[PDB]
Amino acid sequence: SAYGKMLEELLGPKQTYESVTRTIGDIVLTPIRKTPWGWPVGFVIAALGLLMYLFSLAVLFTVGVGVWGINIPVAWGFDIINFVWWIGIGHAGTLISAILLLFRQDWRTSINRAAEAMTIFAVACAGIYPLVHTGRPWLDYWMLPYPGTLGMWPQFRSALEWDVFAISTYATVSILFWYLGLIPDLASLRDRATNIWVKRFYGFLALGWRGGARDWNRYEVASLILAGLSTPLVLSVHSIISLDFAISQLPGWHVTVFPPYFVAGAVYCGFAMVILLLVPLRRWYKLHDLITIKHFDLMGKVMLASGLVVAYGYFAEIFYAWYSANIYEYFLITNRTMGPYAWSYWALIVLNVAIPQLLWFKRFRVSLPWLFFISICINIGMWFERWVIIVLSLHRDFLPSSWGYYTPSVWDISLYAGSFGWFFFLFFLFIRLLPAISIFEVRDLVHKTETEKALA
Amino acid sequence: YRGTRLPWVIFGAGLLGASGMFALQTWINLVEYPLNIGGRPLFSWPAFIPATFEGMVLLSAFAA
Amino acid sequence: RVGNNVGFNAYRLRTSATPWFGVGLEVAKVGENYKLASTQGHFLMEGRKKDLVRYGTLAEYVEDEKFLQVEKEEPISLIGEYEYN
Repeated sequence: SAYGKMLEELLGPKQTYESVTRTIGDIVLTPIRKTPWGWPVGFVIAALGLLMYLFSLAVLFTVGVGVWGINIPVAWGFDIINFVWWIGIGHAGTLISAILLLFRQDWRTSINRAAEAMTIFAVACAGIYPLVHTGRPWLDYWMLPYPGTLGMWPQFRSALEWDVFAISTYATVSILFWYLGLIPDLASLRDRATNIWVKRFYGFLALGWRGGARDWNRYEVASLILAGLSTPLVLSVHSIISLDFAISQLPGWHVTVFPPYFVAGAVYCGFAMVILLLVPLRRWYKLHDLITIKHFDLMGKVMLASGLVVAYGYFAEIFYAWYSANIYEYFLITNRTMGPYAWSYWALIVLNVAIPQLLWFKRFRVSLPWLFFISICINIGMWFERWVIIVLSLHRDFLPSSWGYYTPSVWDISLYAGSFGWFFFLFFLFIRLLPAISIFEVRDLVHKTETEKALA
Repeated sequence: YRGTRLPWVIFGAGLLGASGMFALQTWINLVEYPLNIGGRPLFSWPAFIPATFEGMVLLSAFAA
Repeated sequence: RVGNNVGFNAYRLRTSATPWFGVGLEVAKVGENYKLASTQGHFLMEGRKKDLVRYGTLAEYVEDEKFLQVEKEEPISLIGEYEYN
């Protein structure tokens, strides 16, 4: 069958419902003092990143927001380049979780929990940055519409107030669509426990689920609606993290194709992180029969299909910067190609629209040592896109007497390099305590391969 | 089971988040504390839509 | 605590016979990459004339009064306007 030969590319060898539940219920329920190595040495490397995170924040609150190196021309720096980068990472974690669930696609099934959880920890690492880039961070509750004894409310015309409304909707429905997905899954880890103090842990995280058609029908009509509510959300969230440049009148910022080209770069940099995280989750956790290489052949095609929309984005915003007869957008082209930060835009054309244009060929998509180098050049490269958008439009602007430079200090590096600690502190807590693959959905994928072989 | 009435609970709370956040920023900018901020009009019907949409997604998923 | 060791003392070069200018100087560069905290960024009008300092002469002003003005059409604003009375 033409449909059966699609579903057999996702699993591979002989697999039943128990052999699928066993190989995901052995990543979890393998007890401590029996837990395999790699996870101890990574959870204490992430602790040194978290103690670089919590020290750079304890510095930041005490001495101030001006240990970063942000100038007065360029007053948004690594606090915002890494914030749009981290928000950009978790967005393709919900293209995998929500947008592909609209398309009834079955190759999103095993990539689900390693993208639902990867969204959340790229938002908990992100969402600290709108709370700590403010100079007075103890008043970020003033960006909330609450009644007080002041008659003051937030503005609701600024696109940083909508960043409050986008992320505090994005952070809460990421942890409500990943926890709803874990309601029928932690009921399976509960029944495979045979240890009552880890059975009560997964017997209370899963609320008491039982299966049941009156609960399974209510689950998926609350899942695809949630997958239909998280799909205009993430096309809006990283559009709302895109409006807080495009609302501003700056020459490199006030372009109107920022809302679809940022979210294209979010499902470009984000698929690069799912590829950068799942290639070391097959070689280290033996998931060669669930994360089979057709999942990377399709994650590479969607990363390619998203990397052309930002290849379109770099050429449109360099066309309409010339097509506008402004001297300020004529200068924008001659400040990304020339000028002091021309190396950033040429390490952007190389790392985004030259090196991952090998994604057309299957030779650099099925080969994981080539898909890893391509995706590692997107995380470095899409950081440089958000550097070119933010810094190169800020550090040289309308008036020549306000031209700055923004060379970052150590506390801009230590907060960003410390932010990967808080990602992998929680990711390695997710791998150990929770399943990395949604067991009940891949049980349906095993059931879907059997029900199409029985149609012969 | 004949389906569930649950999607109408999601829509009933989505129409309460869309019309509840659009009427929140309108009551703020017109009735409660109207501010000449940027020369922009009091009933800015743009710039209320990216904040009444995320309140529509939020209260729908809180009912989902 | 403000003026201690901020620059070089130029009074160690006055000679009381040439106290303002003299021609016997030797430069002889002995350093590289001083701090020099400047506060302008670019001292060069980058074609942003008509927006920073519209400069003319009096020879062309006595023939045309509004020669540095641009008699342009009224701009369009979608935000309306407010009444300052």
